[PDB]
Amino acid sequence: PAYHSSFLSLTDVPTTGNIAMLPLKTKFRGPAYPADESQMDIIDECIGLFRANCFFRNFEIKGPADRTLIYGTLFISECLGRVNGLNYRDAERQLNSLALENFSIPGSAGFPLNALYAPPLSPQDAEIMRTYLTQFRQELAYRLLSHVYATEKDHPSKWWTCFSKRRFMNKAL
Amino acid sequence: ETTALVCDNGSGLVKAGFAGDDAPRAVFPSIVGRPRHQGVMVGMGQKDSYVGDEAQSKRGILTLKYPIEHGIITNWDDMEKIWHHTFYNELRVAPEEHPTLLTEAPLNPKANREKMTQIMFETFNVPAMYVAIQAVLSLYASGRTTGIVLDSGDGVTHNVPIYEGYALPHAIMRLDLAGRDLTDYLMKILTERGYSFVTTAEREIVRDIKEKLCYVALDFENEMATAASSSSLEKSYELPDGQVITIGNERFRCPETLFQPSFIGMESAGIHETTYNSIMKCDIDIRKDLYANNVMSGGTTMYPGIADRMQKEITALAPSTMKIKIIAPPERKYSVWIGGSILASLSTFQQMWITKQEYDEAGPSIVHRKCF
Amino acid sequence: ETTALVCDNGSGLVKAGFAGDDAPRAVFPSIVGRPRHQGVMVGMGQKDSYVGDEAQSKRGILTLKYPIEHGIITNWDDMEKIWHHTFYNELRVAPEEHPTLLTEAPLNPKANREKMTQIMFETFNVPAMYVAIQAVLSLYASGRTTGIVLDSGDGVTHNVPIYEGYALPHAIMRLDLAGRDLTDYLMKILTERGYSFVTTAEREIVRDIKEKLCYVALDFENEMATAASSSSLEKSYELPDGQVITIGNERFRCPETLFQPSFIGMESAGIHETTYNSIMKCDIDIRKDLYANNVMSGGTTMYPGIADRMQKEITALAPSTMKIKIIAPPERKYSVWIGGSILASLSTFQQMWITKQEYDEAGPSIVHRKCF
Ligand SMILES: Nc1ncnc2c1ncn2[C@@H]1O[C@H](COP(=O)(O)OP(=O)(O)O)[C@@H](O)[C@H]1O
Ligand SMILES: Nc1ncnc2c1ncn2[C@@H]1O[C@H](COP(=O)(O)OP(=O)(O)O)[C@@H](O)[C@H]1O
Ligand SMILES: [Mg+2]
Ligand SMILES: [Mg+2]
Repeated sequence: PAYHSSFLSLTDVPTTGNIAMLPLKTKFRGPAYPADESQMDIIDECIGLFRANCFFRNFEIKGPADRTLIYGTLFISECLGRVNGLNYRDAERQLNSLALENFSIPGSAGFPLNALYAPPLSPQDAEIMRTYLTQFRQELAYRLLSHVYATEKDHPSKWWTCFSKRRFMNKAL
Repeated sequence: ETTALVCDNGSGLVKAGFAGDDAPRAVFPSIVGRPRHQGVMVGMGQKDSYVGDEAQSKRGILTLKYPIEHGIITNWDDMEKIWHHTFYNELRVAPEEHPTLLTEAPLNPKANREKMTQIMFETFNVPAMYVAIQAVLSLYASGRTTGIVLDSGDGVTHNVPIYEGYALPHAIMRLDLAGRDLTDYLMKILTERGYSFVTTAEREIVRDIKEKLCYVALDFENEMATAASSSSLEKSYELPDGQVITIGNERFRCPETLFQPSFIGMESAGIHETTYNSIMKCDIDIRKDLYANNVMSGGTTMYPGIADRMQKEITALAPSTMKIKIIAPPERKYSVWIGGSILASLSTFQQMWITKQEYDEAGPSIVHRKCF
Repeated sequence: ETTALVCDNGSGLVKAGFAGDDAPRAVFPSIVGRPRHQGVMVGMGQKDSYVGDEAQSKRGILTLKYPIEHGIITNWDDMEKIWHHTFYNELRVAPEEHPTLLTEAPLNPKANREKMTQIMFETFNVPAMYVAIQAVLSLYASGRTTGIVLDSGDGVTHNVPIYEGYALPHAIMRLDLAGRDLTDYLMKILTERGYSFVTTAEREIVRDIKEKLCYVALDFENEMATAASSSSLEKSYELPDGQVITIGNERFRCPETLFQPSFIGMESAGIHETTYNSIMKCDIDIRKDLYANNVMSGGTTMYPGIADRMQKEITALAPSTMKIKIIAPPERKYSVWIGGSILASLSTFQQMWITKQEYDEAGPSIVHRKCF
């Protein structure tokens, strides 16, 4: 239960509301500052640690980076619940379509974790948070698709989708 | 005290709710309908399948199909989807927090019940569940102890005669003719009038027609004879499109199939005769008590004027000495759920559950071991 | 990508511009001119062809040749030269670095679509485009997501019933009567009053007369009765040469051809009756919005008094038990472009283009299996 984002120790990192503007590498469009190509970014570490985090049932948050990690875990659970029994191209199509959907954000009624996530301070903060989450989950879905089909093409590996029914923290998007 | 979900997955509707409630708080058709068009339109998050009231509302472009066929499950994936909908989107309760109470028709295949309990344990991780019988729960809801319970839902019609406490297992008569078959016969006999109903949406439309424009005639030959002077029999119905339907003898002809199953080509006795046969199958002493306690149940038996015809027919069949009393509670539509809710909130019942640990250590045959 | 061009390939006009906004940055008739005179005076670069507003202005000594007949391209050289004009002399942008959006009428030949997309690939070196029926663009312009859409452009008139998020390909019907045929009929019937109009320039003059004088009859026989005492319905118009004319019942007899295609010797139902038939061909349930959402688009559908006439006709034909309302935004000319720009600006569309990379091996045949 002590697993946490390695970037909670980052200093002078920008933030919106109470969510850190951590660097990200992606081919998409968004505000995230590109990170070093030889490092272990937030999305990669979140994907690697999801397969062990989804089994715990007690998580103590230490900072906004933990909030980002939780959001990534929720998205990974959702995608694993949706990507089940599909093709490769169809998988990217469906995941991009669901990620681009107008979802719920902290400060809104529909957000399940509104207790822990603070509402945005300003409408500009709200919009920058909008684009940050869109870019973050787009890249997260892309990385998950890249990882899960590491061996074949026409079917998802059942080892990585057996976690689909796992309901992490019983609270998710 | 120990609230438990009561899910009665009937063949036409899924009535659900917590134990102890006066009436179920979750009633909706058991339909899963996928779209059948290309859908060039983009956006709005068009789902790939719709269940329940959403499916009924969008049935204009949906391929509705029931996941159950005459009480027997045939679309296990669709039924899992329906159960997920019931637990989450309609009752809004976690399955692993309350036990459930299911019902199934008598003489059903054993694999059906085994897979039912297997799914509800492996998938939803429910603490415990029980598989009762519709007739027993109807007896519960009727507030009696004896009598033969005639149950006729959307899927199947069955009679389970029950004396004081004890139920005779050799006198259970099951007849597959039911509300869906009546609806199909109504579709067939509307063609001779002129109006044509083909697809599943039109099937739901004709079910809505039978919902409120049909009844059981007290006498059949005289009613058909007086239908010639068509004055007070027919009355119009407004079809969804706007054109008006006008049905005459079709109003009482399609429910007549219950008493004359030969209309749809079945070499089976009607309900009025199979009730008498089931009574005669019992012992010679309990028959007098069974005669005076006839518990009507099921949604099919809501035809205005069915109890009178049934009582007349049973009186004609039976010996003329003792009285024949038929029980038609005004709320007999949800009688099975009422009985299930009554049974669930009983102190002796908690020992009759199928605990999760017991299932884990016993396999899926524990439901046969314990439930029945 | 910075922006995305959208090019509404109309049959008589051309609509083009960037996404996001609504104001057409470039509107000009789809006409290619060829001079038909010796031109004794020589100098200042007598070009061999004229297009757009330049040809419209210089039509005095030109032969105006449309490149599309009834929504089908038949003058591919002239068409590609028009596209060159659009992308260089009107929008002033480089086509090599901007995705495009092309509009094509439904039920058009597949060869037209394949050759259009292959020309746009090869001759222009464009990254990607999409070919969407203009009915969905009209529906986007209306903003709603449901309802039959009547589109009456210059070459082809078609109806496309689309329920919530899904379309009915089997119910899509089109008619080959449109503004060009209306203009031809008006030119023919003007001769009854003695006016002569034969050359294509005279055809453009007649088109302008139809533009600014004609209107739809609310009651055909009633207005004939009124025009029997022709005193008020008579109007006037000045020709470019200078001589003045006067048009009586011909003002409203020519757009009446839409409701009675037998005027121009075509056996086919009018626009109202075709819309009614298309709606009745749909499923029994989806007809609610189809009655309650009649989106009218296209330039031809902007006669002063077409909406009320269509509403009256549809009300008379349809059952009276439910309401029928006609949707007709004032910006009816450019609704196809507005829908195209809205669709292009949607985030969900960003991955549904036919990129050049996939065409590099798929070939022009990819358009049918990607756009349908
Ligand atoms: N008032 C009514 N009149 C006529 N038929 C009815 C009426 N109410 C219900 N039904 C019929 O009963 C069927 C529903 O039965 P139901 O109670 O759901 O049985 P089960 O729960 O075993 O499926 C429907 O198909 C409908 O046609
Ligand atoms: N206000 C109006 N009154 C009469 N006719 C009009 C009016 N506006 C446009 N039109 C006719 O509509 C036609 C233009 O249709 P258009 O929008 O170009 O269809 P498409 O884009 O399918 O070619 C012109 O030929 C013109 O005659
Ligand atoms: Mg039942
Ligand atoms: Mg057009």
